[PDB]
Amino acid sequence: YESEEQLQHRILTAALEFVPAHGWTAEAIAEGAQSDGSELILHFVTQCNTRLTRVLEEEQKLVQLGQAEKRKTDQFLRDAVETRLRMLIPYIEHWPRALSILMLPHNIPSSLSLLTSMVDDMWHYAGDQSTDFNWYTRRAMLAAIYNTTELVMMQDSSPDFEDTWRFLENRVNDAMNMG
Amino acid sequence: YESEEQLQHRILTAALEFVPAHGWTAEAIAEGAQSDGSELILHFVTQCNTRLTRVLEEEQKLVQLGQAEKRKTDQFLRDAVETRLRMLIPYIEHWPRALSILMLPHNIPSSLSLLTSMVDDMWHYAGDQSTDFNWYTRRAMLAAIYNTTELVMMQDSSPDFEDTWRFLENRVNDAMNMG
Amino acid sequence: YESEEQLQHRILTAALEFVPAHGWTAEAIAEGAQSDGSELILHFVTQCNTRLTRVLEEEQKLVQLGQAEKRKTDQFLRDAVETRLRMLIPYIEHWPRALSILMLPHNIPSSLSLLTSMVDDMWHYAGDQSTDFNWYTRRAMLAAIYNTTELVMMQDSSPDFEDTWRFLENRVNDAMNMG
Amino acid sequence: YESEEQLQHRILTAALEFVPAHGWTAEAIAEGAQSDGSELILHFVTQCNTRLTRVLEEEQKLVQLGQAEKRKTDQFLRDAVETRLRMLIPYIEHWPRALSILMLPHNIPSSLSLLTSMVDDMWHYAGDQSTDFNWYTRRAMLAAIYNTTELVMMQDSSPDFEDTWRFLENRVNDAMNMG
Amino acid sequence: SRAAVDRIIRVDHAGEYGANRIYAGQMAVLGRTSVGPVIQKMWDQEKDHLKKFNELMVTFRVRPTVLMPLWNVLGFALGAGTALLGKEGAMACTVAVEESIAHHYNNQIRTLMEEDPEKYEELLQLIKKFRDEELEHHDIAPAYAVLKSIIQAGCRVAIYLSERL
Amino acid sequence: SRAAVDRIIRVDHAGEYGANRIYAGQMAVLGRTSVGPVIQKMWDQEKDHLKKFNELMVTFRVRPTVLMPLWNVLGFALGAGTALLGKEGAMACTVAVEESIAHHYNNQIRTLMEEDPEKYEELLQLIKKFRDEELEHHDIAPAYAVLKSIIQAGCRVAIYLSERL
Amino acid sequence: SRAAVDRIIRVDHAGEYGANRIYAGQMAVLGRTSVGPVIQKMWDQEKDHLKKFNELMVTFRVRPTVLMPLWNVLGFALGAGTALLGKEGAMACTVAVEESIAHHYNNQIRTLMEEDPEKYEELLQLIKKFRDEELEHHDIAPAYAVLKSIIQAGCRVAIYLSERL
Amino acid sequence: SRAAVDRIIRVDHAGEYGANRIYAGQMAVLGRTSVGPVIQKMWDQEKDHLKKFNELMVTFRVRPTVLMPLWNVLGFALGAGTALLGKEGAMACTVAVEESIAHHYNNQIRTLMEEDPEKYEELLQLIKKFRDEELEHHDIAPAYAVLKSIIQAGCRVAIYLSERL
Repeated sequence: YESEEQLQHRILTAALEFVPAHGWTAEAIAEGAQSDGSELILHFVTQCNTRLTRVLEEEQKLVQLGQAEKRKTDQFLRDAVETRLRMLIPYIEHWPRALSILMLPHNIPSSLSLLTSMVDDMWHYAGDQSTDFNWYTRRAMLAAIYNTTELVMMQDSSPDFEDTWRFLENRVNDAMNMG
Repeated sequence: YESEEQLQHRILTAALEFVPAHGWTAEAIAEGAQSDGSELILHFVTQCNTRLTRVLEEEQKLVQLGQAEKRKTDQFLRDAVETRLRMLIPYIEHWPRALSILMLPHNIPSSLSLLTSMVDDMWHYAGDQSTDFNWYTRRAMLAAIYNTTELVMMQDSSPDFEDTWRFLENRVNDAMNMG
Repeated sequence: YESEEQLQHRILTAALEFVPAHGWTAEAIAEGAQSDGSELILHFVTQCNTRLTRVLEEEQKLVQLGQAEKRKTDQFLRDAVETRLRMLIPYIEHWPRALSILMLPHNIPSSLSLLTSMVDDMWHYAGDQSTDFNWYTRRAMLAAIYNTTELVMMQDSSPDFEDTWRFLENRVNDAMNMG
Repeated sequence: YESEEQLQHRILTAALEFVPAHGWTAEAIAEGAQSDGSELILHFVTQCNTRLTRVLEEEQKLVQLGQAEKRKTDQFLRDAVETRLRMLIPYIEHWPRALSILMLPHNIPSSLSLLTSMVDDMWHYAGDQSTDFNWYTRRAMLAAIYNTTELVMMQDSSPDFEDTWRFLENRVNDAMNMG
Repeated sequence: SRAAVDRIIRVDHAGEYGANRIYAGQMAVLGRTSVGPVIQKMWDQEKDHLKKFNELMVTFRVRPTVLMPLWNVLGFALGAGTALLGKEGAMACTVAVEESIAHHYNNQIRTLMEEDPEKYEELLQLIKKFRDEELEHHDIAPAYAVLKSIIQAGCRVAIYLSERL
Repeated sequence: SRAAVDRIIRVDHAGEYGANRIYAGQMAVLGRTSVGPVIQKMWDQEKDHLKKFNELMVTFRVRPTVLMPLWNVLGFALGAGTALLGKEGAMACTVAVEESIAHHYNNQIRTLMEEDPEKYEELLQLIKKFRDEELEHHDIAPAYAVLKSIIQAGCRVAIYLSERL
Repeated sequence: SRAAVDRIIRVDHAGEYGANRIYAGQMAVLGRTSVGPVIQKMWDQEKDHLKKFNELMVTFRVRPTVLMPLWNVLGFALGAGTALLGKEGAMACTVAVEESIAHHYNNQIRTLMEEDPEKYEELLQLIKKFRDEELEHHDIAPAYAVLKSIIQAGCRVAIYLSERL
Repeated sequence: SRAAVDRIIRVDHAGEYGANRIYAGQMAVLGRTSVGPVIQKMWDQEKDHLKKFNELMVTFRVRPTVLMPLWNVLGFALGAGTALLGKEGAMACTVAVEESIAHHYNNQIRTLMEEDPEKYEELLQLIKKFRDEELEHHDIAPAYAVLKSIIQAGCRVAIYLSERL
């Protein structure tokens, strides 16, 4: 009904707090009420997507007022991807398991829709204004730049993931040269 | 849209009232409004389908009483097809023109949907009760029996179209023997 | 590749000679060279198909002499399936493993082609001269009768598999009554 | 047969000498046989494609000696298209009829195959060593530049068709800047 | 509005037919063993569900899907394809198909309480009871998970294709 | 409900693009003749319509159809396929495509006044004006009445695919 | 090598079936008129051809195409679709289908004399005679020249699909 | 005859591209571990094979398959799809793809020695050496024996589509 799901939402939101204790298994979801698992991950991803949208909006409402410098498209895309990836820092230990869960042959539609919506927001808050076939290429040309970059962060050991950010540079420049 | 359609309906009906010497053109429509042109034909077909449904219903409601004997399936189908075809007797002069219009490569979906609904409302009042692949075969196995029979009525000259009805026999018997 | 494959044929033919206590694994293939394993099973199936063809042919060239009686399609199809299944009697204990191997998602084309060729060579000798859609239905209507029957022989314990043969009756009669 | 095809080829290659007087009809081929669906347009197009290939080859065998300068890609493509189009000059009267006949919904496969082979033999002598998806784009990116240009030559009246050639410039430069 | 209450009955009939067929296959292979009665009970439950949806389909004069002769060879091939890999290879098929059925029952009862919740409940209580009875025993190996997903992702295209066509 | 007001802007954009390409082809073939000006005026009308629907598509953050690179070789072929048969490509292709466009405009303006007629009319008046301007000059040979139908059927199948895909 | 001598028999059987159906339709519509006898003679010729290729297909144990139940409703719809447009359906559809048949007979008799010209001529003379009898009376309006082509393209795609599948 | 050798080079190029891409994915996921160095040798072997077949494709003026932009997202998804399941999803993907490649190399080297065995061997020795080097390390759990098969079926379907298209 209404209260059922409206409270299951709070159940999941409170359960995903102490995930560094157990993991994305079905043990922390039920134990969170004291305060597989193929829904906790989707809920976490949706929440982080919404918060990224909100942060980009709060930042855009500053450049249309003054007191906020402007910058080219490549710099903005690098900053957006860095901002979105800096949310996976506390949960970085048990992430590859959730990434495996997200790629099973029956969860690909949902995950792909979430990725498409994230990329769409990230491009629209950068001034795309394109009604052509270029609506697709650019989107795709960014999804890769995201996915690949993620597959580095889980295996990097450099201080504050600095190495990873450097990769982003050497992966977006080649894109902005018609890659 | 209420008055628009409420006047379009009366216009098409009053136009259809007299087409024995004017053809299914865009001319008798105005001659009726005083008192390609495929909309007229589609309206005529829809109205005759509705009246066939209503007649079959009024006939069925005489069986729950006990005044009408329950014929077999083949006899009922022959009688249903004869009843539906005997509505094309006044307009038999200019029918081939409307049949040509109804078969142009852009009017086939509508005409086919109307034919399917007619065949369904003709089989359902015969006690089908089938939830299988036999839902399709039977339907198809009747549509032919209709279409072909029509293509005889337009070129027959026997009294009372008697010949045509005989054909129906020699086309439904060979069908009720699993054909 | 002519004087070496003609010897691999003999390798397989001598290897499948003693498999009552060794299984279809890749060791009874080499243990037979002293005098997954899909190639062995496919070779055995092809050889039994060829021998069935030859037996049906030797039987067919016996009624042109007036020595053997004639039977309807029922008895002939029953006897064909029986004399084809009676080749799996020695290799009956290790059969379900080979049946599992034959149904993996990458061996279905080959096995299905072999089954189709067997069904064709079984129907052609029972006087089937048909060029319609009926070329398919009948074929399919027999493949089932074979497959299902096999899935009984592996789990029957009656003397000389008598039970199984009875099933065949109660599966071909209901088939030759337009089933 | 050899003699039949030889005489057919001779009739066709001798018939199109008087086409500037009758047109791409059956009358011209009958007149040429002295000494509707054409097939004559297809023969003529194949012959001109072969001659273009041969001319490009004779020109290429002059740069591997030291007598001809190697110019850029865009200039070579402009020169190739101009050379191929300067064969339709004597037949420019009755060409639109042939272009219509070549575009009927049942001659599109053959004409499209001929166009593709021409574009391939025009790109290969330009120095295109590409095994990628770029094998397609470039090819397509030239077919347009050809077809459109043709649709100007049939309606131009400037001396030496000069205007047309200018168009080619403003159609290939705009294409070489990643068109 | 009749198409909305038509597509649901059609796809439910198709899904229950497919499930009945799968259990028929698995019972045909693992018949005379120590795991017979479980498959027998599940098969009986699915036959009951099929009879209920069959009468409910005959009532509302709806159209059965045209692909039904195709789930008859693909609903029995996954009854000898699996169930020959042993017990733990057959348990991983029923769980998958029943989780798919329950997920679609949830998705189908969602869009019928938010659009019109008062012109119904002669049918909605049926869907709720069926979801409960289907999920009651769907709860009762790192590779046997993947094999489950590739079966749970087939019963989701066979539902996408069977309601439209 | 945004998908409903999305699947109409996408279809309208695709259809106006196709019509613009058809007229571009017919103008490329029959350019310097006695019929040029009519096709030029129609081409200008369609460029105006396309610019309007393009800004309207940019505003609502719509997704353009993926087949747009395919109506670019099939929207120019029927500008050299026809219009080479004399002045019967400029009177059997334009009429057909404009009748198809008007029919779909009617079909859209139907299902948008019976579902929600008050959350709109910043867009519905646009559709009505476009239908009027598209049908005003669509009104201005037994074999030339089948080419028209076989073109209208294709221009309807091409609208059946632009929305869903 | 048997697949080569199998495919040609299958294509010929399917094509002759389609032609027989087209003529059956056109005779069903234009039966009692002044054109009947021509259609009757052509129908008898095609029934003869079909019986010949049918016995030839029964002999060599070939596989009939699976689409045959589809040329039975699409080979009769072009017997009331055309032939209702007057006497220009009995002069464009027949010409188109017979030209397509003759073209494919030529294409077959080409690749059978250059690959093996001596293991045959118990069948090749049949193909030659059939091509002659099919082209003898195929020789006996700028808009109809497009209907004929749009029929010939379909009768070619059908031959292709029926030969491969 | 040139269009007969115009198909083997294209299919070999496509298959080696797919294999290179798969190994790139698996190396991107399992890079800095104790198994990375095993995949590096295979990746270098496949890059060498790809360079050889690429120069051989440039020489004979072959046409590369049109689906190449599709094996670029499906040749990398099976490099993070598998290889995230530990060193059992990696050992089961390489074995499958290499067995498929070897099977098709055998199938090609069959129909090229029985049709014309003397107009060649500037290319056939290459195929033989490649088959040997591909099968040397393809030889180096009842549930994984199904994942391997469902990967081999895909790698065998993706070769049948890359021939023609």
